[PDB]
Amino acid sequence: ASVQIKMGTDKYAPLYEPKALSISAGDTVEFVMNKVGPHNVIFDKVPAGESAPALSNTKLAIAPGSFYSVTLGTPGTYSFYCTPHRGAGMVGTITVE
Amino acid sequence: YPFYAQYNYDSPREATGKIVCANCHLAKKTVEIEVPQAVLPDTVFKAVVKVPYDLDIQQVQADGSPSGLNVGAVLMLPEGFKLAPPERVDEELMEEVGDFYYLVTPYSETDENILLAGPLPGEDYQEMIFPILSPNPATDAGVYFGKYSIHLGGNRGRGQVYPTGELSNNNAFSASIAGTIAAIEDNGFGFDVTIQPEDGDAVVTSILPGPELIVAVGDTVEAGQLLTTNPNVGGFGQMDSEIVLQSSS
Ligand code: HEC
Ligand SMILES: [Cu+2]
Repeated sequence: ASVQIKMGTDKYAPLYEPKALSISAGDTVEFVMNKVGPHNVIFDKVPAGESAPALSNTKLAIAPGSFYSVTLGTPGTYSFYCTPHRGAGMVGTITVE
Repeated sequence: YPFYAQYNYDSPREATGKIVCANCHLAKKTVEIEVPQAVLPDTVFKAVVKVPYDLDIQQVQADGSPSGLNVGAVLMLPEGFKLAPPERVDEELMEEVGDFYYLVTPYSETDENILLAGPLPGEDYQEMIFPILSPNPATDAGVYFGKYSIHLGGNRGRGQVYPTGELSNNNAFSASIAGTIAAIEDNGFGFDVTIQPEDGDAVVTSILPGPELIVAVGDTVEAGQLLTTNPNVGGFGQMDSEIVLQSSS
């Protein structure tokens, strides 16, 4: 089902929430900015099927509200991270079963 | 980011007076702050902050591509001073000041006198105006009337180091060892500059996309010598000002 990726916790902690995310081939994964911005989508790498090193948008959306959404299909576990909040420990995952 | 300062340092201002942002943001650039000469006790006044840079010049971004710069700052007010509540801001002033609530965040719960802003788009905010509410010494024992100092730390552009301690792409990279450069490979990233040391060994130094390679293959380099230029366009600067907490009448 349609899911969303929140960047930042109510604990002023810059982390991807939910830390883990699962979906099916054909589902969508939204992305909204919680706090401790800015943020952005900087995937780590995905298995054959998709293009992790492509979807990565360096369009640091300063304006808080809701970055954008994107649909997937390629089955497997996708990994990403926050370009800025890289050391802060802001990484997550996305499954497309 | 200001967030990073909060995690790393309880106190943003070192004894020396150096502001913590400096640890990450290596280059120095100007910071300006203007406030009134004096202010009456529980009154609201504006603190104007500016962080200059040439808008024409682009910075290396996380992906390695060029883009605009973002700005941010830490404004350290005297004890008892805080960002003014919306209710407190007088009518003429409200439009003049930054969205009082949204832009400003306290350093910590105890730290309300230390205000953080940003990151914000540099192009958008030529001036950041903080609505500030002075304390009232009659009510508050902790503060007295007198002259006080305000410390500003203002930054533009991406920092050199991460809280990880590892260097960012917006920094100079140096030869890990002396030798000759056999070859260099490139996805923007120089996955590697391969250097042949003095006695047969070959080492590889990886540089991320963004910095520009100074050296060419077949070139000799000393250890620690710069492999790349310094791509850093921005910088962090500090400036102090004084304000007089005045007695009415
Ligand atoms: C632990 C190191 C560290 C500290 C401390 C730190 N920053 Fe940063 N800051 C960085 C790095 C690195 C970046 C770049 C992140 C990225 O885009 O990959 C950054 C980015 C920023 C940006 C966005 C700039 C742009 O053009 O995208 C602003 C604004 C900023 N910091 C302001 C500050 C201020 C003000 C302080 C001090 C109150 C501060 N930072 C403290 C490391 C730090
Ligand atoms: Cu983030």
